[PDB]
Parts: sequence; structure tokens; C-alpha cells
Amino acid sequence: TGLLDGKRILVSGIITDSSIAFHIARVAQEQGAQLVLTGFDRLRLIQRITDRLPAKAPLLELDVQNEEHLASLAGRVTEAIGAGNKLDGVVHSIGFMPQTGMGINPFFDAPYADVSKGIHISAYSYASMAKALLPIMNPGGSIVGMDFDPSRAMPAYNWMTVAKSALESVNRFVAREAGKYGVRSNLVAAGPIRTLAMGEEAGAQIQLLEEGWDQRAPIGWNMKDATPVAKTVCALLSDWLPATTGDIIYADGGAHTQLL
Amino acid sequence: TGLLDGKRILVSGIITDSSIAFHIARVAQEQGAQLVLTGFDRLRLIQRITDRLPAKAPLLELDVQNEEHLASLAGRVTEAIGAGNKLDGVVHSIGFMPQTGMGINPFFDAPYADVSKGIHISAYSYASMAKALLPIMNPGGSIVGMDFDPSRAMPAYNWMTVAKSALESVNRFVAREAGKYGVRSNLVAAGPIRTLAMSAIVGGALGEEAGAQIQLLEEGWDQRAPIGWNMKDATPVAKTVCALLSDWLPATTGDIIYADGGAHTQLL
Amino acid sequence: TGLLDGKRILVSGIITDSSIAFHIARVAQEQGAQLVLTGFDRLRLIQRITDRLPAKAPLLELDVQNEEHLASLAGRVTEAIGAGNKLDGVVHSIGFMPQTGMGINPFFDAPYADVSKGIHISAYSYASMAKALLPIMNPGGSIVGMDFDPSRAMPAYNWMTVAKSALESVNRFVAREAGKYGVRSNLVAAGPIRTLAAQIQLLEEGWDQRAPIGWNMKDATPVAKTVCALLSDWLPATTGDIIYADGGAHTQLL
Amino acid sequence: TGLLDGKRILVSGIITDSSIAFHIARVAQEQGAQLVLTGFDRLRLIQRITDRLPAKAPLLELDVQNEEHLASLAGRVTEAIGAGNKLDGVVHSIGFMPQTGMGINPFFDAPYADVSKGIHISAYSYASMAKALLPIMNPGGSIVGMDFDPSRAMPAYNWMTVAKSALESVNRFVAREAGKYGVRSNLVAAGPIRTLAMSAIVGGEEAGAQIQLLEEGWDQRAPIGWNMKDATPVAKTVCALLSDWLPATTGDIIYADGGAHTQLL
Ligand SMILES: NC(=O)c1ccc[n+]([C@@H]2O[C@H](COP(=O)([O-])OP(=O)(O)OC[C@H]3O[C@@H](n4cnc5c(N)ncnc54)[C@H](O)[C@@H]3O)[C@@H](O)[C@H]2O)c1
Ligand SMILES: NC(=O)c1ccc[n+]([C@@H]2O[C@H](COP(=O)([O-])OP(=O)(O)OC[C@H]3O[C@@H](n4cnc5c(N)ncnc54)[C@H](O)[C@@H]3O)[C@@H](O)[C@H]2O)c1
Ligand SMILES: NC(=O)c1ccc[n+]([C@@H]2O[C@H](COP(=O)([O-])OP(=O)(O)OC[C@H]3O[C@@H](n4cnc5c(N)ncnc54)[C@H](O)[C@@H]3O)[C@@H](O)[C@H]2O)c1
Ligand SMILES: NC(=O)c1ccc[n+]([C@@H]2O[C@H](COP(=O)([O-])OP(=O)(O)OC[C@H]3O[C@@H](n4cnc5c(N)ncnc54)[C@H](O)[C@@H]3O)[C@@H](O)[C@H]2O)c1
Ligand SMILES: Oc1cc(Cc2ccccn2)ccc1Oc1ccc(Cl)cc1Cl
Ligand SMILES: Oc1cc(Cc2ccccn2)ccc1Oc1ccc(Cl)cc1Cl
Ligand SMILES: Oc1cc(Cc2ccccn2)ccc1Oc1ccc(Cl)cc1Cl
Ligand SMILES: Oc1cc(Cc2ccccn2)ccc1Oc1ccc(Cl)cc1Cl
Repeated sequence: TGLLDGKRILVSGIITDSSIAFHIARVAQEQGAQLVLTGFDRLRLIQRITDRLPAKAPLLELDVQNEEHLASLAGRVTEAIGAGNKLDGVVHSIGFMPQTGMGINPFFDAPYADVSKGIHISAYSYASMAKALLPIMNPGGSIVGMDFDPSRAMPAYNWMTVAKSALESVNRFVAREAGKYGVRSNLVAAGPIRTLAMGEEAGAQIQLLEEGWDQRAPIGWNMKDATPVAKTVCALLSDWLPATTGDIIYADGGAHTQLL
Repeated sequence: TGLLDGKRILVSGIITDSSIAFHIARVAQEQGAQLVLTGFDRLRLIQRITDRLPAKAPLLELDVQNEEHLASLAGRVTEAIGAGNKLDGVVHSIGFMPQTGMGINPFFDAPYADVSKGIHISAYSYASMAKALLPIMNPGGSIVGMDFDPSRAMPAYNWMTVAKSALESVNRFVAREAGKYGVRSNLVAAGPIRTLAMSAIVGGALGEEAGAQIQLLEEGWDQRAPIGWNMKDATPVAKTVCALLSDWLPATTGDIIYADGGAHTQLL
Repeated sequence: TGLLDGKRILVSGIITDSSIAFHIARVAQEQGAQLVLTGFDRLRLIQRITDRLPAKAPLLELDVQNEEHLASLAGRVTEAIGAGNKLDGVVHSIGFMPQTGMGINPFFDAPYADVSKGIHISAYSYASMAKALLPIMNPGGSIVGMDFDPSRAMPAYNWMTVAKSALESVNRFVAREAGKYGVRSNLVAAGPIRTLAAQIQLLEEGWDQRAPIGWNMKDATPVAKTVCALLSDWLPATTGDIIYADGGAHTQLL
Repeated sequence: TGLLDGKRILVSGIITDSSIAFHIARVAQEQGAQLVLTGFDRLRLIQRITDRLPAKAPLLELDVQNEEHLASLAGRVTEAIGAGNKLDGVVHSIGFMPQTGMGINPFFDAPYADVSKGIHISAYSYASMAKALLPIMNPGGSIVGMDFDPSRAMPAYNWMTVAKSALESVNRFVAREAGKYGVRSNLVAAGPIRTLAMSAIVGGEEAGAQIQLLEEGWDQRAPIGWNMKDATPVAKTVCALLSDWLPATTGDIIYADGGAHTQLL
């Protein structure tokens, strides 16, 4: 069997076992993929977390805001997979926005330094990861990022919505670069997933926002099940979406296709 | 293995071995799907074409404007697949517009009876086939139709564009109905593919503007496409369709997947 | 000044005095436009309604499904407005879908005869009116039709959503044709209005909530003014396009 | 007479008399508007330029990255228009992106410091101008920003394209804020106009020819055609958005591009 048999795939963004990346990595491993992982803050804790995947996988440090980490990344990855071997797949599952650009804090009170850091990590970094990894990627490869539909404004998401709008633009441009390698670049726009990234009058906004997805989705939406979005990322890492790039696949129960 | 191992799938739209439906069917079978084929007019001709598939598949007559072919369809399919078996997949790959609604004929000169026949067959029938077949589809199933991105106007495509716009809208409503059965409904928006569908339109536009316009439209696709586009190769779109028929896109419905080389994401 | 000072404008769609088209006509006359009106079936009743407009306006019969009505339309319009004069504007404010394609009736149970009539009246007719009228329009002119955002599916609206999706596509192509004459073609996607045309209430009440500046289903005049903005020379570079007069509801998730 | 009669409108982004903002300001004054103008850096020569406007208007220095230009903006506007008078209109016609993110420079070589500056000037500033001026705006007022359709990627526009995608997102959130004041917020997505900033994009030595093919392609795809030398159709569109005639549209985008974006070719 194995949708990803033989593929060498870099998966970023594991922080907890509820991380979307954790489930992406699990499903990928279940589908015969050979993985390499990157982690940001507390690598020791992440190692214990990543010890719970179905199989072993090298874990490397990557602070996406660090020039040196990015500069060194491709070399460190070739070490881990073996010289003369290249990546078939790259997963960007990283996002951040300071608290000030987030929930109840007034949209207008988020300082640019805070917004800029959010855009760096959640949007720009998608291009910088591509810059680093494209040199060590095989023809027919696949870059996949994580998106939340920013086409309309909403409560609480605030400046992360802007970052995702920026990220979507970046993706279309990465696709132009990636095509030179016969590599695709796409985003998976997920419904809300109960993650540790994801408070009274603001918690009221979040729940109504959440309850909306399952109501609008013709096939429903389960906030506590990360695996349909995991599967969707693997569909795109696979050879079965060979003619789609610079695009957005919506793994959201169909909520975005329905007004109510 | 087989992406579609054990799946029973209905595929409509085979007319030539260059039909998108032909290639969708070839890949499905290659991936272990058990198929039922529906064909429109010249069934003896379609049979010889479907004879070219790598595995047997019964062929059933379906004229999608014939309410009687639709009434009997679920019954005829169940006969073919076996009592107590249902479908997991359905492929709508049918389209038509009178000459009058396309190519060189002025947009304004298409009479409504023509436009309406094209809309019946190209857009409305997606709902028809879904109404007929949902009763005999399994939970986790999938309905897929073929789209050509009508979000902007363009030369020659004319009233087929208007029909695809209706198709897209119809798809969102079919998804609402299909959701009740645990079934998905989606469109694949294909880049241009060398099939025989455009033959008389392209042939009749030879010395004319819009013949040139159609050629320009086609040549610019591979230019726009960040990974390129090959009109002679229907297999990347046949795979995209198989992908939506598989269990690997389980959270997408009412939606459109673009199998066009990324062309629609690029201005130039 | 007068936003529509000296312009000759055709307005279809008036069947009652709460028709969006009645309000378009009223605001247009207040703005100095000289109108020609078209009516469908109850022409004697329609004249009674149109007498309540500020100024007079010739009323012409127009069944959009009638081939001869369409072929004579331009001649009948030019008779009305007088020799040497031409239209500067056309308002398409017509729509119909059999009950079978709407509301409570199952989406699958709408026969195609019903769907096809609805698309004939609601979408194709936008092309036929432009076909009829463009030969007697001035450059700089403007054709405007009425939309209701069909980009997402929704309860009740059903096959009329499909009709509007069709209409948006027809508009892009009408724009191609009208540009050959220096004329613009655009749609106004309006929020829901209390006009004569369970979930219906839930859906419509979402508008005011979603709209950053609110939405009043009982007030037609904001949308009428929008139509007039597009009939004017103040949007001279927009065609094949859609203007949203919905309080901004379509730009917000909740 | 006049679409904008008796309205007080701030117009930013005048650099030359070919600036889109110069034409918005000229059209607005011809329609009866009473203006306050802001200028970025060459203030002495911006004054000489704004002297070419049909009527005199106060000029205020505004650098959109400068915290105290923004903190003092409302006070300085209020002095200009006179106490107890508020604005009815605000026009954001500003944009910048460092050369690294801007043309034939490879997309991957623009440093994030360069990208962040462009996003700051071209996008965030729409929010900071709104934050500043909404407290001095009347109900029924209008904030307008300038856009170039970023829904598709393209040669040359590069990271400015990313900036515009963020700008469109920011506009939707500004509308929620503006809503509370009875004020609308919208963008005008303009077609290409021969402007000082356009010279920052094109060139490849190749600038004249790249501009020929731009004009030819745009005009061709636009059903009503397109003239890059004429900013007045886009100016009229901004004025239309500042008037009372689009009263039910916010968080939205009006395309003044000859209809090119509705057409594939
Ligand atoms: N959970 C959801 O509702 C949902 C829905 C749609 C999209 N997304 C997006 O999916 C992605 C994954 O988020 P999640 O929900 O799994 O949350 P998460 O907290 O599990 O993952 C976020 C990751 O970003 C990483 N990160 C932060 N700063 C970094 C930096 N400087 N360098 C490298 N990594 C850094 C964190 O270590 C963490 O692993 C994000 O891009 C998020 O915006 C999430
Ligand atoms: N070929 C392309 O470049 C292209 C691109 C995008 C989308 N599409 C779409 O793909 C689908 C298949 O097109 P194609 O290129 O394979 O052309 P095709 O001729 O191979 O397929 C069209 C099929 O529709 C069938 N059909 C017509 N009227 C029917 C009716 N009355 N009842 C039942 N069947 C009927 C025909 O018999 C034929 O089998 C169409 O929906 C088309 O619009 C094609
Ligand atoms: N009221 C709303 O909530 C709303 C919102 C968005 C869009 N619209 C659209 O605005 C337009 C105007 O409708 P309305 O809301 O004023 O309701 P309405 O009932 O007053 O208007 C419908 C008009 O269409 C005309 N018509 C029907 N068949 C015709 C034919 N055969 N030939 C000529 N005319 C025919 C009717 O006579 C009537 O005057 C419609 O297209 C509608 O879809 C309405
Ligand atoms: N020219 C076009 O083809 C075109 C098309 C669509 C949109 N636009 C947009 O319209 C707006 C105006 O550009 P233009 O084409 O008139 O060019 P322009 O060069 O005439 O004006 C751009 C303005 O941005 C200002 N600016 C730069 N940094 C600033 C800062 N830190 N603080 C305050 N102001 C600053 C400059 O002073 C200048 O006045 C821009 O937002 C641009 O993206 C232009
Ligand atoms: O990008 C994300 C989207 C959602 C969905 C959501 C959005 C808004 C309200 C409730 N849920 C949940 C988590 C997301 O990721 C993040 C959000 C904030 C931060 Cl700081 C970091 C991440 Cl990775
Ligand atoms: O829907 C179709 C789209 C394209 C791509 C295309 C569109 C426009 C110009 C050139 N190529 C090619 C064939 C298509 O299918 C048809 C076209 C006309 C007819 Cl009559 C029937 C079909 Cl099935
Ligand atoms: O096109 C229309 C949209 C709405 C608003 C609406 C739409 C969907 C659900 C609730 N309200 C109201 C009336 C509309 O017009 C019509 C609808 C049906 C018919 Cl038969 C005729 C018209 Cl003119
Ligand atoms: O935002 C702008 C869009 C266009 C249209 C365009 C875009 C791409 C190629 C040619 N023309 C032209 C100028 C624009 O503004 C700017 C461009 C670069 C800079 Cl550095 C600054 C501005 Cl304000």
C-alpha cells in the first residue's frame, strides 16, 4: 500500500501531540513516508513528544527567524537523510502572532513590531523555508503550508488573519520558484482544530465562530479530530494531486462553501 | 494497494479514447476500482472504446435529458453491481453546448433553446445524477464533476462559460444534499486537454479571430502554469479526480480542486 | 447639480411601489434622469404604480421571454425619447424562479422546465436586453443588473442562487459586447430587501449582524443610490463587475 | 453643484502631479471638497506641486512610520480645518517597497527587514491612519485606500503583491472599527498608471518596452480599454467612494481597471 512509500519528508511545527504537524507526521509515517522533523523552542520536550510517533525520525533545530538556522538547514537535512538523497516533501506548519494582535486586544492597539514578528513567522518564513529546501528537493516534490481562510474578517483572529492573507500571497510566489524544480507549493486551509495554539467576552466570540463550522459544513466538522486535515496534507504530498500549485485546498468540512 | 481498492464507481462521459472520462476510468481501474460505465448516444461505438480499458466494466445507456433513463438508473446500476452492493463514487464528465453558443457565433446570437439545452446537460444534470444515485451510495462516498474555470470571461467559450458558472453553483447545493448520506461532492477544474470536444468549434474558426484567440488561450496556459501544462496529457487530471474519489480528501465538499498546473493562480 | 442630469435611462422591474426598480426610478428622477420604463404583464396596474413617481415616463410592454417584444424594443424606445436621442442607461431589475426551485421545496425536486424558465428570465434576459439596447446607447453609457451574492450556497434561495451565478457569468460577457460601444456593464449585489418577491429570517437577520455599518431590510434607498452611482459618470472604469450594496456583510465571517 | 460639496477630506500620497493622489485631490476640489493634504519626505517641493491644485489647501507632514506624526495628526488636522469641524473623508494613497522585493531581484533574496518596511508603509499604515483619524471623523464618512489586485501572482510586483494582499485583509478589519463611527472603509483596485512609483517596478534598461507591453495588454483585456496616462477615471472612482452614493459598501474593493480583472484574455 502506502500513499507516501519511499518519500523523504520534512515536517515542521510539532510542539505538542495535539499539533496539526504531529498528526501530519503520524499519518505520513503510517503511509510509508520517511520523515525529518524540525522544532523551535524546547527541543528536549519535542523529542519526548516525537518519541510517540509510529517510527523514528531525526529532529533538527529550526528557529525560522534565525539566519544561521536557515543557512545551515539544507546541510543538516542531507546529513540526516544520507548524502545523494533529497527531500520529496516539505511541510510548513508554523504560526505565531503576539497576544496584542490576537483576541480581545483592540485591532488598532497592536504595534507594528508585534505585527511584523507575526508576519515574519507565519508568512515570510514560508518563502525562507522554500529558499533553503528547494535546492535539496526532487522533481515531483511538494511543499505544503497551513492556512486559515482569511478572505473575510472575523472576531479574535485579527492580525493573524492579515498574516494568513499575506501567507496566501507568498504561496503563489513560492510556486513560481518551486516550478523551476518540478516541485509544487500549496496551502491546506483547515477548519478550527483543538490545538494548544488556538477570556470571557472573547471566549464567547470563539465558541460562536467554532460552532459555525460544524453547522455550515455539509459533512460536519469535528474540532477534536486533526486527522482529516492530516490526510489532506498527505494527499498533497503525494503523486495524486500532480497538477495543482500556488493553490489552496480547503480541508474544512465544506464550511467555506456555505453561507449558513 | 490501489488508491481505489474495493471501490465501486460510476463513470459517465466516455465518447472517444481521448475523452477525459476514458482516462479517469483507466486510472481508477489501475487503482483497483470496480467500475460501471454510462454512455450517451452511439453505444456500440462507446463499447468498442470501453473495450480498450484494462478491465471489464458494464456499460449502461444514460441520456441525461431523458427522465426515463434517470428514473431507472439506480435500479440498472444495482443490477450491474449486485443487490446489496452500493457505489462509493460517481464521475460526471459530461458537457455540451450547441455551436450557436460557442466559438465564432456572436454571444448575442445564441437562441435560448440552445443555451438551455447546454445548461440542462452541462449543469442541471449534475444534480439529476446526484438525485438518482445518492440513494445507492455508501457513507464516505464521493461525487466529482468536471469544471472549466468560468470566474472570468474569455473568447469563444461563451455560453459554455455561463453553464460552468451554474455548475459550480449547483455543486454547492448537491454538497448540501450529499452531506446527509456521508457523501462528498466536488468539481475538478481542468486545464485545457486535447479531446474531441472542441473540434468543430476550432475547425470552424480557422481563418477567424477567436481561432487565434483560442490558440492564444491554450498556449498561455503552459506559460502561466508554474509547473507547466501539457494539453496532450489527460493523466494529471484523471489522477486529481481519483484523489477526490479516494479517502484522502475526506474534509472537502461543495468545492473546486484546480488541476491546471497552477495557471489560474498566476496573472502572467 | 443632479447626479444623472441630462441622461436618458431605461428601467425595467417595477411591479409594485416597493420594487427595488421603483426606488431606482424615483432616485434617478430626483437626480435629473429622464426615464423610460418597461413592464411585463399587468401594464395598467404598472402605470398606476409608476404615476406615483416624481415625473412622468413612457411605459413600454416587455416580456423578456417574448422574441417580438425584444426585436421591437429599440424602435419603441427611440419613438419614446425622440429623434436624435439615445439611451445613456439601462437597468435590468427582473427575476423569477418557480416556487419549485425555491424555499421549502427540495432542491432535487425542481424540474428542469421550471429551472430553465427561471434562468431565461433571471440570467439570459440580461444578454437579450443588452442585445436589443446597445445599438441605441451612447458611449459612456451604463447597463446595471441586480445580483444576490451566489458565491456560497444557502438555504431556501436554491435554484435562484444558481440563476444568479449564471447572471454573474452573463454580465462578464455582456461587458465584452458593451465595450465595443463604449458602454459599461455591471451588477449590484444587494443585501436582502422587504420586496414582494424559517431559515429565510435567520439568513436575512445575519446581514445586519455581519454588516460593519449595519443593514436595514426595510430600506431600499441605499441600493437604489448604488445603482445610480453606476449609471453616473463616477465609476467610468468599472465593467464586467459586481458592486456590493450589502452594508459590507459579504466581507465578514461573523 | 458638486459630488463632494461641503465635505472635509484628508488626501495623502501626493509626490508629483502625476500621483494618483494628485488627481483624487484635483477631482475632489472640482466637486466642491475642502481638503487637507499630507506629504511624506520632499515637503518643500510637495508644496510647490500642491500649488498646482485648483484651490489652496493646508499641507501637513505625515511619515507613516513615525509614531509622533501619527500621535499628533488629529490635532494638526483639527487646527487646519478649525476646532469643532471634523473630516468626512480620508484618502490613503501611499505605498513603498525596497528594490530587493520589487522587480527582477529574485523573490527569495528580499531580506525580511526590506519586506517588513514595505508591509509597514503599504499595509499596516492603512490601519494606523484609520486609528488616528476616526476620532475626528463624522458619521456617514469614508476612508479609501489604493489597491492593485493581488489575488494572482505576477512578474515584477513580487513582494509589493504580498503587501497588497495584507492591505486587503487590513481593510476588512478597518471596516469593523470604522463601522462604530458610521464610517465606511474600502479600497480602489486601480489599473496601471504612469506614476513615479511605477518607475520603481519596471526596468529589467527595458523600462519603455515593458511599459508598452503593459499598456497594450491591459487596454486589450479591459472591455472598455485602458489609458495608463490618464489617472482621472480612478480619481473619479475614489470620489464616488467618498460621496454619499455608495452608502452600503464597506470592507470592500471597487475595481477601476477598465474591467481587465473580469477577463482572462
Ligand atoms: N489549530 C487550528 O485551528 C488551525 C487551523 C487552521 C490553520 N492553522 C495553522 O496551522 C499551523 C499549525 O498550528 P497548530 O494549530 O498546530 O498550533 P501549534 O502551536 O501546535 O503549532 C504552531 C507551531 O509554530 C511553531 N513556531 C512558532 N514560532 C516559530 C519560529 N520562530 N520558528 C519555527 N517554529 C515556530 C511552534 O513551535 C509550533 O510548533 C499554523 O500555521 C496555524 O496558524 C491552525
Ligand atoms: N477537454 C478540456 O480541455 C476540458 C477542460 C475542462 C473541463 N472539461 C470538461 O470535462 C468534461 C468532459 O469533456 P471532454 O473534453 O472529455 O469532451 P468529451 O466529448 O470527451 O466528453 C463529453 C461527454 O459528454 C457526453 N454527453 C453529451 N450530451 C450528453 C447527454 N445528453 N447525456 C449523457 N451524456 C452526454 C458525451 O457523449 C461525451 O461522452 C466536460 O464537462 C467538459 O466541459 C474539459
Ligand atoms: N429584494 C431583495 O432582497 C433583492 C436582493 C438582491 C437582488 N434582488 C434582485 O433584484 C431584482 C428585482 O426584484 P425585486 O426584489 O424588486 O422584486 P420584484 O418582485 O418587485 O421584481 C421582479 C420583477 O421582475 C419582473 N419580471 C418577471 N418576469 C418577467 C418577464 N417575463 N419579463 C419582464 N419582466 C419580468 C416582474 O414583473 C417584477 O417587476 C431581481 O432580479 C432580484 O433577483 C432582490
Ligand atoms: N500607479 C499605479 O499603476 C497604481 C495602481 C494601483 C494602485 N496604486 C497604489 O496607489 C497608491 C499611490 O501610488 P502612485 O502610483 O500614485 O505613486 P506615487 O509615487 O505618485 O505616490 C506614492 C506615495 O507614497 C508615499 N509614501 C511612501 N512612503 C511613505 C511614508 N513612509 N509615509 C507617507 N507617505 C509615504 C510617497 O510620498 C508618494 O506620495 C499606492 O498605494 C499604490 O500602490 C498605484
Ligand atoms: O492560525 C490558527 C487558526 C485557528 C482557528 C481559529 C481562528 C480564530 C478563532 C478560533 N480558531 C487556531 C489556531 C491557529 O494557530 C495559531 C493562532 C495563534 C497563534 Cl499565536 C499561533 C498559532 Cl500557530
Ligand atoms: O468545457 C471544455 C473546456 C475546454 C477547454 C477550453 C476552453 C476554451 C477554449 C479552449 N479550451 C475544452 C473542452 C471542453 O468541453 C466541451 C466543450 C464544448 C462542448 Cl460542445 C462540449 C464539451 Cl464536453
Ligand atoms: O433575488 C432575490 C433575493 C432576495 C433575498 C433573499 C435571498 C435568499 C434568502 C432570503 N432572501 C429576495 C428576493 C429576490 O428576488 C426574487 C426571488 C424570487 C422570485 Cl420568484 C423573484 C424575485 Cl425578483
Ligand atoms: O502599487 C502599484 C501598482 C502599480 C501597477 C503595476 C504593477 C506591476 C507592474 C506594473 N504596474 C504601479 C505602481 C504601484 O505603486 C508602487 C509600486 C512600487 C513602489 Cl516602491 C511604490 C508604489 Cl506606491
